[PDB]
Amino acid sequence: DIQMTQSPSSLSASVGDRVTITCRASQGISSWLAWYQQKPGKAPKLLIYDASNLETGVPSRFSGSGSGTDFTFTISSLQPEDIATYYCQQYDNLPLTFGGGTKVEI
Amino acid sequence: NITNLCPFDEVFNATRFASVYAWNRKRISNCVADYSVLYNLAPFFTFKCYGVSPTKLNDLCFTNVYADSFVIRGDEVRQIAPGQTGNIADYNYKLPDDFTGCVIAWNSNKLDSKVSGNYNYLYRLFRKSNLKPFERDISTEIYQAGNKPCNGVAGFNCYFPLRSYSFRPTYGVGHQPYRVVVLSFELLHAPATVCGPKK
Amino acid sequence: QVQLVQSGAEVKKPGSSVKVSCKASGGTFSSYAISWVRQAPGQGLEWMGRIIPIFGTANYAQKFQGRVTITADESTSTAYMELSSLRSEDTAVYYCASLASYSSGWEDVFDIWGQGTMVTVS
Repeated sequence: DIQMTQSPSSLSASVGDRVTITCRASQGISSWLAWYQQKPGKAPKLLIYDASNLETGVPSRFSGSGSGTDFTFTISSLQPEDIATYYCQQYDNLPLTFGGGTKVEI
Repeated sequence: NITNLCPFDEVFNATRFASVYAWNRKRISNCVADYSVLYNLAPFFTFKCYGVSPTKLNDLCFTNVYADSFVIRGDEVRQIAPGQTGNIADYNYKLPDDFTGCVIAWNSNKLDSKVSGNYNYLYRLFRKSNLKPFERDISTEIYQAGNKPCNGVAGFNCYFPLRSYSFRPTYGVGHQPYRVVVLSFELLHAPATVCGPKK
Repeated sequence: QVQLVQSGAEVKKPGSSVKVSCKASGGTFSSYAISWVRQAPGQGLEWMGRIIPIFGTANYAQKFQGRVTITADESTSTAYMELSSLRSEDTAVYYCASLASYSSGWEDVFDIWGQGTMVTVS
């Protein structure tokens, strides 16, 4: 089944520091990727539902783009509320596969 | 006397396309409409016009332009035309008899199909009466039979009105998803908001 | 608005089965599709299967094919999923989520997530 490699596994950055997370699909996907935010001990939150589409109510602070195999999700600035673990989800085909996840630390 | 190009890029190249059920409608005004970029490219397999011709599009002026988009099966592209009949024409999307515009449809199996999936797109199968031209219906009430009232899907005629194509790669060309864009035009005198890239 | 409420946590010995549910609230049941996501302790999320009660169609991942069954009940709007032949590595937090795909032009991305149920083998 289609498998996604998400790197870096963990990234540490300070307040106001830009964050970049890379998600790579083993097979080309036509922009059918989504990003989630999961606070500790809480259900994941859908931040970005398409390659670059932000969901209603999600701050513009977050952003994402990409196509084919390589995709990137970025945070323009690290607020304290942004410290969380982010996963990239591929839904081009039925067997939905989540990325390895990226733990963010202050 | 305008200089900004029309937003055709965000209509044809958009990753997301609405269902034939509750189809999208985008208004285009106050822009330069250069149609060469559309039919010159490979992916647009089919392109037909009514009341005008593809080559004459770049030489005309339009008072109002609407861009309707949706996804249908390959065999159902025939139903997208004036005076046609069928599920899509009768209950989902009907064109007027005097329709002035063009219909652009092309195969999107690579994008809109999944192995045993593709429930993104739905169409209406039951309705009391046929839609009026450019009519839209977002309701999903149960289709009660009449001999007894209904609160949910039940037997005989108590059917759930909507259904999904469920596109998969295993389907043939006829049943594969086709990405469709319909352009509607008005050809009255001044004021005119849309014109071609003429001098 | 749409809200998903899951049942209580479960603890079992190996070889048993689980019968967790998530009740849909608000709106109408004719507009929700449910998917179940597994998350082992400290590991990433894993998609199990999808259920669309209105069309009566369900799908499962290759690992859980023949082992997980997902059902629904319109009368009570409870989405049901069962896992058979429990073994220690089945321990994980299970989330009930609503798909966006079953709508006009949306996709499988999960919009609303349930509170999740703690399932452990011990």
